[PDB]
Amino acid sequence: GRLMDRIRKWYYNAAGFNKYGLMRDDTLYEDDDVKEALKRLPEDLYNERMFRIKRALDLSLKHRILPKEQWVKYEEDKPYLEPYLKEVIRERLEREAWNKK
Amino acid sequence: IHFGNLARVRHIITYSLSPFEQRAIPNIFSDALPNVWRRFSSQVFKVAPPFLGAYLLYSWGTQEFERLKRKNPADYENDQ
Amino acid sequence: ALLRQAYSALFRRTSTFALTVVLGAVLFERAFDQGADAIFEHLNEGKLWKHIKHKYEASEE
Amino acid sequence: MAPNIRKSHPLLKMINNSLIDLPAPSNISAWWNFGSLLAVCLMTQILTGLLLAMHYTADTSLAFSSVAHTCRNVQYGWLIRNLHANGASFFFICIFLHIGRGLYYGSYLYKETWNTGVILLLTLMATAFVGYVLPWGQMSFWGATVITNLFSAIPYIGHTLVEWAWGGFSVDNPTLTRFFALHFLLPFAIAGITIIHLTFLHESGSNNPLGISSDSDKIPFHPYYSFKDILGLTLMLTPFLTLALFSPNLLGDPENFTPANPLVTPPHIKPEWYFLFAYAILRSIPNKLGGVLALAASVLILFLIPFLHKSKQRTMTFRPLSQTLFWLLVANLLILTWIGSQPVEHPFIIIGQMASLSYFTILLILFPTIGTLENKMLNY
Amino acid sequence: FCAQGEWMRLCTSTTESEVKRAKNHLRSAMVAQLDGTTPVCETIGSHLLNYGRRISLEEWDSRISAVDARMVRDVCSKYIYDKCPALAAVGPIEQLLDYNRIRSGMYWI
Ligand code: HEM
Ligand code: HEM
Ligand SMILES: CO/N=C(/C(=O)OC)c1ccccc1CO/N=C(/C)c1cccc(C(F)(F)F)c1
Repeated sequence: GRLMDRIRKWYYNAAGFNKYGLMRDDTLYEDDDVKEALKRLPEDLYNERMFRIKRALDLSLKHRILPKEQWVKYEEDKPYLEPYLKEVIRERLEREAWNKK
Repeated sequence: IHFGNLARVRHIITYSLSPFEQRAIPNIFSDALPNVWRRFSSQVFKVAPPFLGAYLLYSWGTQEFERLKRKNPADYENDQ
Repeated sequence: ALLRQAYSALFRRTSTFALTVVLGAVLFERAFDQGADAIFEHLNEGKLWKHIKHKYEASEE
Repeated sequence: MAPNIRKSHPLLKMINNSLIDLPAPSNISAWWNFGSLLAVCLMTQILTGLLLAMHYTADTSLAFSSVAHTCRNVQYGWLIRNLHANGASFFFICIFLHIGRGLYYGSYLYKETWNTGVILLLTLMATAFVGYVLPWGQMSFWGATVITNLFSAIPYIGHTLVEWAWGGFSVDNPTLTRFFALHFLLPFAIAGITIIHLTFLHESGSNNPLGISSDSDKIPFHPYYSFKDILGLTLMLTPFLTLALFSPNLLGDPENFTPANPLVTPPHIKPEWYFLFAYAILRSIPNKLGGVLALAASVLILFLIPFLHKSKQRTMTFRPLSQTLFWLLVANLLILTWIGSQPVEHPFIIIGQMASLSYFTILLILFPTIGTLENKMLNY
Repeated sequence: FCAQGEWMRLCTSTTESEVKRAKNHLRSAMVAQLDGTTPVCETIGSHLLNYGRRISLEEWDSRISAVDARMVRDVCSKYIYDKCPALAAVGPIEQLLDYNRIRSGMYWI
């Protein structure tokens, strides 16, 4: 029914990056694919991500978090990178597959 | 050269005061402690549990080991 | 205002700052040791040789 | 050449690019304070070590008493001896927190910095092992015996390797003198490798507690971290000294205040606390060969950590399931430490195997598994 | 680095040669500020409003000529040495950094 959705929303809150004002995609480890995707982000999305991240690092050093009002809500989290990232991986797998043939 | 080649950054303003214009340990009661408590609270149920379990297992095993050193009167009840 | 006097006379010029540390250390040592030893002995009255020494120090045989 | 001599000079430039103008994340916590403590710890062991070495005599007939002569006659020899023996523990406490931090924050993703790290640990253990034998007390001798005899269990080359290591048929003077040489030597290899450690590290720079790029917010190592680290130094150094000055023998075995005697086996042959966890695993596998492999694996397992990362995120800061698994593992280690100090009997035997088994399971199966599971819960 | 460096030189090791030249440059500058009617008028309006009177070049020169190395050092030390400055940076400023580091550039020549 709505079980998968209950779990996700639960994990989302348990994770807690939303308390730093970060988007799920803001928290991705920057391996190669992720690095390429980031280079493809439009300027505005890229600067917003940068501010969010800088802001989180500053909270982190201060040992504070954002006020509860400013926390990112599960349903308002914008998966801004997932689209690019999936494409980057699709391309990689194409080349990998092709270079084997 | 590691300062100047790090990240493309735009439109962020920051404001900071000299250390001599501000206090070293400000708002201990209004901000510090509350947060300390906040931090402790958010973690205790993640850290404490297994340590508590460790303690139990420890206590059991220590007491169980001593109990096995004691004698069981049921081995001498018919030794007349 | 000592803080200002201190600042002007001692902490402003890096040279006087070092001088204040050195001369400061010399005086701190003399004081700090005397006090520590004093505290230690008081907490141990009549237990140290310093304390019982007189009983055999030129008062036997 | 260049304006300031801090950048142009071939040496100061090095000092500057690693301790002054070195870009550090603005948010690294106290957990990042252990690297510097490890370094300072190392310089201190080497220093007190040399001072002790200048009064030691590597001979079965004089070792024990040379250490006693040092503690009883050398000016402050007793203090230096204390600082050296206890410093070894400060070293391991620090190294274990250093590693922990790394596991929790995914520092291991910096593969080379990590592998050299594993090598530093191994070298540190060998150093302390050979060091421990030098006073030639009862635990010195029997610990040396118990552990070195394990290798005669290796197939075919076994007995050889062992009699080669001892330089005879048992732990005896020839073993002692070569152990002194090794103990004097290895610390210098640790210093060397430590440089390589930091060299690889500087390729990437420090990781941070949120696990996201800190390029957007870096600050110079000095004064921020030089101060933070000096503070960290005094904060740790206090309990260290408190222990060494008020409870000198708290961590040592009384059995070592008795000259080694090959004709009297101590009742409970057990190592210093920092080896207990491994001793427990050793004894968990009844079978000379299997236990040895298990012991070996208990530390070599660290070389696999970089390949068992499945999470899409670097740290565990935002991974609550992994966080508990992490503390489960920590508790798992206290338990092994505890089992390591106990005799081999029920219920310590069964508990021991449980702990040994869960240890490997958590690192080999659960961590990677839970990581994948978490990736799904983020809709990834 | 060099800039703050020069400020520290001002407070600790100014030379008579430097001030000697500095004065001549300053004299020319004040004279050059009265090159035309608009600029002379600007001076009068300003002087009155700020000094409550006019200060003739003849006076300025008198004052300017009384300055020497020793004086520059004392005045500068008095306003610059070990003071917390105000900093404004705009643009691609990642390589300039840390108020603390800058604050330290405020002492020891
Ligand atoms: C004699 C032992 C060692 C010395 C002197 C040493 C020193 C250092 C120093 C100075 C740093 C930088 C500061 C810090 O982050 O703590 C560092 C970082 C690191 N060390 Fe070590 N280390 C030692 C052992 C190890 C071990 C055993 C491991 C892992 C098995 C290790 C893994 C790392 C890694 C992965 C980093 C990255 C930290 C980050 O995430 O930013 N080190 N070490
Ligand atoms: C990596 C740093 C070192 C470690 C971890 C270490 C560890 C140890 C240990 C555990 C002992 C036994 C202490 C005891 O209980 O009596 C010891 C003893 C000794 N070490 Fe080291 N040591 C180190 C470096 C050195 C160095 C560099 C030297 C000198 C070149 C040295 C010289 C000695 C000597 C002579 C003893 C014998 C005296 C004694 O037992 O106190 N050590 N060391
Ligand atoms: C010479 O023995 N030194 C001992 C000691 O406590 O030094 C601090 C000791 C003491 C009692 C039992 C076992 C040991 C030996 O160490 N024991 C184990 C179980 C061990 C485990 C892993 C690695 C290593 C080594 F080789 F250092 F690399 C050793």
